[PDB]
Amino acid sequence: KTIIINGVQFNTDEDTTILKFARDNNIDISALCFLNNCNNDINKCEICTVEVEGTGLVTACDTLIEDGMIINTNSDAVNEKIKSRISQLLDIHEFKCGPCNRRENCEFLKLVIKYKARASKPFLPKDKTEYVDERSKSLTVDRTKCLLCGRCVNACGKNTETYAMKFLNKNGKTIIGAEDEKCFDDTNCLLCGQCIIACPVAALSEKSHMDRVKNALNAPEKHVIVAMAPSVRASIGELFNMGFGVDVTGKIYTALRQLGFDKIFDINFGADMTIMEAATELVQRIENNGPFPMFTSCCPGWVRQAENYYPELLNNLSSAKSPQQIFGTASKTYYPSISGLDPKNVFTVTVMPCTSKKFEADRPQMEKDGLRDIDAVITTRELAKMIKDAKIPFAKLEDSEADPAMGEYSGAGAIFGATGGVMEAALRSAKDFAENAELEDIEYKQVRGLNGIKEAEVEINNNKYNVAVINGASNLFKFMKSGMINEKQYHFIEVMACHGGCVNGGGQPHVNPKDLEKVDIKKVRASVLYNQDEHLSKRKSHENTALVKMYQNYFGKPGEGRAHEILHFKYKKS
Ligand code: 402
Ligand code: SF4
Ligand code: SF4
Ligand code: SF4
Ligand code: SF4
Ligand code: FES
Ligand SMILES: [Mg+2]
Repeated sequence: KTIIINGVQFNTDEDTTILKFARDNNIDISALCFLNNCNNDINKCEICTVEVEGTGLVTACDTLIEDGMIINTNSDAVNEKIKSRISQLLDIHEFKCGPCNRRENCEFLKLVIKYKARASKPFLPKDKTEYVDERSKSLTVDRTKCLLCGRCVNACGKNTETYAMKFLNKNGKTIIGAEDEKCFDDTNCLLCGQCIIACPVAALSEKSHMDRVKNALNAPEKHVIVAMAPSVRASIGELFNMGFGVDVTGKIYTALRQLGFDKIFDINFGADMTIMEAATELVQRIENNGPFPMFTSCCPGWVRQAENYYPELLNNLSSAKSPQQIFGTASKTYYPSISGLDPKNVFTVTVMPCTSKKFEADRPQMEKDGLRDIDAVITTRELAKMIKDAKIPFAKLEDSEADPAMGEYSGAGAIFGATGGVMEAALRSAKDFAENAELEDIEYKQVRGLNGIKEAEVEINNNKYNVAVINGASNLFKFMKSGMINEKQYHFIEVMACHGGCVNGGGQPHVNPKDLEKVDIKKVRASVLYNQDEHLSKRKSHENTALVKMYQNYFGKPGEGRAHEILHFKYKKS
């Protein structure tokens, strides 16, 4: 093929789109609705417009290159077309970036500035009530910002295959939303928030818990515990221009103390708790062989998927609570026993890469004696805004350390945030439990990586067993519908709703579509977690000394008695 772009001749054999070929050759072409190898098929944004000699204006994102093409990307005809489309977008857009939560990383704003477009008439609603949906515990919609780009719809379809996010004909006007414009919570939605990640503007956002946290911090009698997820320490640095794959664990601990938190713990401690219970349960299910297979239950996105599509698998779920909820339960019981705090004055706050964790925290039965396991959940993004509002120089902060009582963790807990992390951590303890030994080779590299479905054979005391790792909600559908589950007898199965694991959660920092082409965000975020595992002295959950102390002095032996009564949760089918 011979291609002419802006006067420059190219010789190539590649078969691809005009957009992709120009990006690879350092030729600038703007785009808006093109994402995840998809554009808005029904109403294309046409921001990727180029001029092909002899044909006219075309969309570069979905037009293949042909030999003999002469292409102009910057002609006056092209720029006025693009500028016209942006101006029409401005006509339906509340353009007040001041108090906007995407102000410093909005894609639409960069386009408005680049082409210097203005609205035919500013869109200024008097009552945003009709435009805003805040009914969900996890997700919120602001349709005064929505560009109808369809990127959230496509992301939902690709990541989950549920299509819980749809286009809707509302009063004869097109919107996006849940089925029959119901609250997302009341549909087959998983609340994974992958739609939010895909959104170029502030139309989709997480349900804010920042007022819960601030009211608690200022309440004199409240003792506010904070604990962050594995993934947060490996990603929040992005929002402070520190780059990708930067471990900022110690900086976060310092920042949380300066925010006014009374106690600094860590969810990885809770991760070690979940392994103690789940590995014991797996070893138990082997003594009786069954019921097989055992599924993990630490991902609420997956739990909802099971409830909504495969309720017969609910009885196969591990009864152990998620690290978030199991940590919260201990924070209202064990922690007062070693602090003398009144349990009702304890207020437990987690930092999560996940929107679905808000729903899990607000489950009705996720409490005991009137005390919630978790009282508030804030996302990575929420923590970042909170730090900036306090004007805390995050990048310059010195490393501090979490409080030891529920802040220590092993390398097994550390890797929870990556896909296959839970599988590997559980095998390290369950294999030591059943064989009654302390094995030294603890790395399970087969269950790692970004493959959608991963499988391995393991030998646990005398015998062979089959494990599988499901990476992404759409892959769960494939595993089940294709009958892969019935090809052999599986004994232990890990399921994560977000592809890549929690490091790619719905509450994570946004990334510019082109930076995504430079950086593999899923592996770069996960590398930090495996790094910590490598350089940690303790790499098994049952070697966690602060955790062993807790079980010996308070809970007893994991998997039965006291431990089973309050550190476990069961899901019932209607
Ligand atoms: N609870 C919990 Fe988990 C833990 O530990 C997080 O905190 Fe995850 C992360 N990062 C999230 O959200 S949930 C799914 N299990 C793997 S990691
Ligand atoms: S979505 Fe972007 S362009 Fe619209 S108000 Fe917010 S920052 Fe400004
Ligand atoms: S909610 Fe966001 S991603 Fe979805 S159509 Fe509107 S602007 Fe696009
Ligand atoms: S939260 Fe997840 S399942 Fe629900 S609409 Fe968004 S992407 Fe789809
Ligand atoms: S994979 Fe992690 S971030 Fe995604 S829904 Fe599940 S728990 Fe939340
Ligand atoms: S980016 Fe090509 S039509 Fe939208
Ligand atoms: Mg206070």
